[PDB]
Amino acid sequence: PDSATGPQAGYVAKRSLSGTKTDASLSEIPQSISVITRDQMDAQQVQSVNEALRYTAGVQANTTAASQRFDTLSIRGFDVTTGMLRDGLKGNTAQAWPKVEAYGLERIDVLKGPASVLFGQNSPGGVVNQISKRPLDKPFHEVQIQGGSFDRAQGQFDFSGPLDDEGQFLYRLVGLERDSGTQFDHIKDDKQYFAPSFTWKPNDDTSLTLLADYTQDTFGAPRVFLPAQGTLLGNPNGKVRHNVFLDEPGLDNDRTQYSLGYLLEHRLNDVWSLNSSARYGHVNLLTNTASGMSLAPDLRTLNRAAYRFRIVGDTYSLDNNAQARWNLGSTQMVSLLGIDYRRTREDYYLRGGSASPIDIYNPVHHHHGVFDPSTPFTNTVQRADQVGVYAQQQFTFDEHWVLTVGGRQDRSSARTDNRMNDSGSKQDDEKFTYRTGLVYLADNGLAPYISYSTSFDPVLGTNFYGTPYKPTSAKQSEVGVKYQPPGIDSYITLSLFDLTQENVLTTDPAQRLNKIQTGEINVRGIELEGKASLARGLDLLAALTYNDAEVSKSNNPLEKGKRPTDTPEKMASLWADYTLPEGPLSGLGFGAGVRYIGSTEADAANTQRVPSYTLLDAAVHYDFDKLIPAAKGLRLAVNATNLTDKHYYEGCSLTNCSAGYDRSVIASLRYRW
Repeated sequence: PDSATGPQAGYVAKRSLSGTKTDASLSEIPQSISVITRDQMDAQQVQSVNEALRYTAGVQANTTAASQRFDTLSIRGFDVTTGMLRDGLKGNTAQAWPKVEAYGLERIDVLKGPASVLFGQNSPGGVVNQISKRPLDKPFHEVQIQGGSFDRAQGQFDFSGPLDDEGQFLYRLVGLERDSGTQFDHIKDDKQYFAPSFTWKPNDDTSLTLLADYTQDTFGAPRVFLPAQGTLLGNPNGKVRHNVFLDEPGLDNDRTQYSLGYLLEHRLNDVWSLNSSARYGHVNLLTNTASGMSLAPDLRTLNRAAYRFRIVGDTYSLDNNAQARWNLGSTQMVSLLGIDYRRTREDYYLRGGSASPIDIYNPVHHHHGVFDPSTPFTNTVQRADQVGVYAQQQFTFDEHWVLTVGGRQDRSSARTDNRMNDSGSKQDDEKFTYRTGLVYLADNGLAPYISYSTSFDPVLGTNFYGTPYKPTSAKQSEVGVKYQPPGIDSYITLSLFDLTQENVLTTDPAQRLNKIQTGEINVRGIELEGKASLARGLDLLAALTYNDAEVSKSNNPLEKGKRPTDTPEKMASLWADYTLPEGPLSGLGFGAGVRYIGSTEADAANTQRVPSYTLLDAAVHYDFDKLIPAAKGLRLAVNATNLTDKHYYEGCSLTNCSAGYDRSVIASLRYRW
């Protein structure tokens, strides 16, 4: 076997624990599941989780250029920031979200559709499962340095191997530091990251891995205001520089985070296995901003305001399970029972004040100008206790049919108290979730599945007549066929699905200051997606996505509601990398990819379209080895995003647009021994 976790060459992963909480071939999994191999992440020099999801079907990379604080992305229509996982553990509070330095990962698993079945509360979208780099059993050493666009300068390392002669002791030090500017003025893109790790494996029964890390980054403010009137729409004052800086320079916009955790598997015999994961995770986010409120009557002056807010959150996440592999018939059984705590605390506060308005065309900033961010606003400490019990059984009937069944009970509780006025408030929810799925594994490699699963996310806080909101729910059907070609290293997935979210907060007609749970979002789509690492070291990928989205202000099947904002009908993408294997220029390589994103709708009402766009990507790269043999192990790699520098809008409201990624270059020198 290949590992469901450990490293691998090629673009084509063959198995994952993400879809099933057990070691499973991709065809065995009754959902639709994607694995982004490390290698691919490198042949594209990707630099952030969100950026590496750009070539995945039914997944869309909504984090904007100007504000890079989070890996904000969307699976099958829904934002999945409550769907993020590191090593199968959530590490996120209501407001405290974490950002994982993509260098630190060994692969990304993406499970499309509702998965509360295994992971508890979650967005309808799916789970992004960020699998950490873990201590390797044979030495491996990598240093690389890079430069590139916007005065970029970055250094990093990755060291592994045994400490002893058995491989009873294994380490891994990983580190990266970066000083970069970004296509905009006075916006930095800085990181520092270090992650020690350690695997003690006495024998083959017990295997315990230790996982620490500290990540300190800087980025720009959030809610970058660029007006529509001037970009997408007309403005009588003329077009606006798509990349204008309209906040104030030199304000604190950063965050520390760190975590320590362990992963322990342990065999008991031939049938029983116990499993435990848990991690402490801190996140200390700070933002100072002078963000744009609105454009004054003259369509030229931006009124603004001062804000400071520190969000601090601490996570204790813990997941224990036990697994059994027997046979009653000549029919292989796989059983699974588990428990799943989380406890969180989040320490919030917001402070407001005034901000000199600034001009859209002639921006001007200066200090000794007004910025006073001290009026208390909100101020919180919010504790949660989450617990799930889950189980699931898989049946493999005489080596061909995989039937998969499972469910989860969940308790979610959330004690929020106002330091502003010395009141407490408490919310308490429960839901059963579940999944049914059948797969037939044909001999010719084809493998059709059907399945149904549910999902739920709480809605925190109290409505208007002072009653707590209800959790949102999601149900999904999927037919789909996955494929393994005769004997080539390749994987194609075709999936068709209908996915629906219920109790979506709509604005109440009776009381214009109230939200009622009347709303449906419905999304039916197709996702064709394939990867191959071919015969002679050419790699490949394609991902197509058609999505029918329909917002339903309230259940009425003679409606025909509208598309939601910023959601594409089509998104396709392609990529090939290629290293020359012999002959004169042995070691020289090229890489190209085309990414496509379709029209969106600006306004809830669907009267205003936001331009489609296609972007090209490129790479040359050279391994010295043949040329200077004494420099064996060295690598020059140059990569371009948006090669042709199309200046596009990421998304538009009717108020404002988002500046798309202008052409960016990363060049690097990498050395290995």
